[PDB]
Amino acid sequence: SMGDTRPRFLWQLKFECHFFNGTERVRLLERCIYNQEESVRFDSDVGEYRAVTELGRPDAEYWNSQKDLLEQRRAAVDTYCRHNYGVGESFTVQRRVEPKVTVYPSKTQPLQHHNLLVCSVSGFYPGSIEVRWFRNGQEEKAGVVSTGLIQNGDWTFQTLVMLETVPRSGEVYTCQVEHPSVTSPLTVEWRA
Amino acid sequence: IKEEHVIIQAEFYLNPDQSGEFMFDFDGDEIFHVDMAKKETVWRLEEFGRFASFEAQGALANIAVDKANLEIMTKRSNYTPITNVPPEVTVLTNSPVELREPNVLICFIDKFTPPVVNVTWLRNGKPVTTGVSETVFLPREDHLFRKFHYLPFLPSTEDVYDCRVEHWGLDEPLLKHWEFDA
Amino acid sequence: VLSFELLHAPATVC
Repeated sequence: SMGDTRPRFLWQLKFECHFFNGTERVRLLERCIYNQEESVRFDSDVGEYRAVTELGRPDAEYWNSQKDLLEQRRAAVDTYCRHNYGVGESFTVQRRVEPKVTVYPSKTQPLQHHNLLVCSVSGFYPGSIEVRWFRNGQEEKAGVVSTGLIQNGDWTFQTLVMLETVPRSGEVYTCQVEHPSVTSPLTVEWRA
Repeated sequence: IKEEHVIIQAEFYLNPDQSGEFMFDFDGDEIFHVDMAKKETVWRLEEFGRFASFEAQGALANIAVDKANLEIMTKRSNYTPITNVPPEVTVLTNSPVELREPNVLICFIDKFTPPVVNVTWLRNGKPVTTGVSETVFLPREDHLFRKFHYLPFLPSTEDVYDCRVEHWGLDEPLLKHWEFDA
Repeated sequence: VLSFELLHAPATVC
């Protein structure tokens, strides 16, 4: 309907399982959020609920009076976090998708003036990657800028890593990508 | 230390809209959500449904608890409503654009609350309604939300696009422009 | 296949 400006009221519940070194160390953080303010949380390093704001104090007190809820939450690092890690490991933790790497100049400008060379690294997973530029085999760092890591929302990432150059005839520029999906670096050259 | 991972079960209930959500996230990507109308698990990548299962009925019972808890909290706060936080919007493509080679326009809407937004793609000023898909509201550590909308398309240097976003926090529709240059 | 499990939400205090 048009003209709907009624006040809104929001409640969020978040259960976060944090994993360190496979599942050797696991921490559960259960968070309640009213509007934009977290009001109460269960942290498995504490083992009981704690008020984050005064609004949450009644719930921390009430939930901490419940033996069953507390015992269930104290065991949840195993029954929930480690369980779900095991369910999803093979297609999440172990997911590997190789990027497609392309190089192109940013605009058509004459040699011996400034240009930006673009190394596009598309479609990879997980997000840890190293993208570096070389000129005639020597690394270039001062003139490098990037989009940063872009999450596409579809379990792939992309990034552009750009090099400001003054290209001279005969020079070879290389973009080199290292990523857990490949056993040797990917390299793409552009010849001035 | 990208040797850490995080799985989040994130849920919400919003009044007076009567809108719920239930999703799991792994390292910032959605594993699945429960469609609240069809009452079913929707895997973010279809093949995940060949590798794992989930029981949506239990998730839907949690949403009944979340609605009751929202009603309690709304009263307990003396009916304090949410402060709107408007989105920021970025348009990008799945991959570098080449003339007439199929691609996807991505409208990424970020840093907003409450989780209600109207998103329309415009081509040459006119709404493009079908072919689009969209994600549910994805959680952020600051308890705002983000969201992706996707439009498969054929790049042309003559077309222009806008992702038009309406939200209570905005004074006027936000129009994020995109076009392919020669 | 294996099943992801959820944590159930407790009722806040009236």
